[PDB]
Amino acid sequence: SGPVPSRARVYTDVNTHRPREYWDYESHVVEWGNQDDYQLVRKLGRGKYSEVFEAINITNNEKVVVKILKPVKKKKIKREIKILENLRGGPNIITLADIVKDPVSRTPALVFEHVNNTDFKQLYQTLTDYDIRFYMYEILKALDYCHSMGIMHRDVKPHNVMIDHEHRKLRLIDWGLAEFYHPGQEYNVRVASRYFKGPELLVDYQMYDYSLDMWSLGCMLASMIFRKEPFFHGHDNYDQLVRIAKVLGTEDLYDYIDKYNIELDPRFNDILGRHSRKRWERFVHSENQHLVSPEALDFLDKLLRYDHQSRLTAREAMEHPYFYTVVKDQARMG
Ligand SMILES: COc1cc(/C=N/n2c(SC)nnc2-c2ccccc2)c(Br)cc1O
Ligand code: NA
Repeated sequence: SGPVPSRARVYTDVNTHRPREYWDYESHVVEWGNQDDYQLVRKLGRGKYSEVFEAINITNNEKVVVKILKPVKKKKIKREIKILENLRGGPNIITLADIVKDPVSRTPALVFEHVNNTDFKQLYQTLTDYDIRFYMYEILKALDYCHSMGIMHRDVKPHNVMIDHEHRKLRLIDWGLAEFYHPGQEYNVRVASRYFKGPELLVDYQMYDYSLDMWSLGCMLASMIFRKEPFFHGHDNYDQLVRIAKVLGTEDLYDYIDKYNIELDPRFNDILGRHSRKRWERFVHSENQHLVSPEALDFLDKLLRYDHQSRLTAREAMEHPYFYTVVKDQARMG
């Protein structure tokens, strides 16, 4: 009475059909650049796994971003490097420019192209309906590409989407939680930011796939169009699913649990309670209505589904009428 298995609807066997060297990152041998090409300029941020700096390549005066890794097992480092190398050149995928050994920490430092990212407060006060559709389409191009390349991102969230708005430029960053998809594999559910975790994670269903990313993207869409970031604000992982259930309802949650024969802690049912499915229109107000259309709500509804198998793929999402004006704009002679 374990759960029912699951496999991706699309891109199921991408890695099955590639040479072992493509996905066997433990066998990757790093070739190191020269740290002395780069001078750190300003610390940007501190995380659990890395410290991030703006830097200059002193041989050409170009800005770059350096992520100095905290000490961790080679295998994790090799996984992120391999993924970044595999995906390099893909649409809106951050470009890994170099890999060096930091001369102070003696840990690897990943050197990326620089994105002049627009501060949050400004984007929040100025993004139009069209801007949201455009950037959503550009994220989807990155996700379709990485999924088609056999990789799940597993940390889609606003902080990992860099936007240089004056150049209409976006990059999906932080590939440190990314992993190769292999059908039938049980993955670690301790991925993604609390607020962007899919229901599969929250009920400990380990045989997930690319569709996790599409849940996370739907949480981003709702936060953007309804002007509430994060949209589903739980105080821990259990309460995260409660906050989802208060919107999607408990009927469809229990139908999902039943479909996959998922067992919940009796206390979990308790806090989940019983909730009607709410209309998306309930979240529309005078301060966000300019960003909301029936197309946006129809699209959001097809991303934010309990059942991972029933979510749109990235390519299906790109064909949604919500993006018709973006597709037109981009159909250019050049
Ligand atoms: C953490 O993984 C990554 C971070 C960044 C940059 N991050 N970042 C920037 S890029 C110009 N600007 N602010 C931050 C930032 C990072 C961590 C905490 C706070 C801010 C890049 Br290019 C690639 C990564 O794989
Ligand atoms: Na240096």
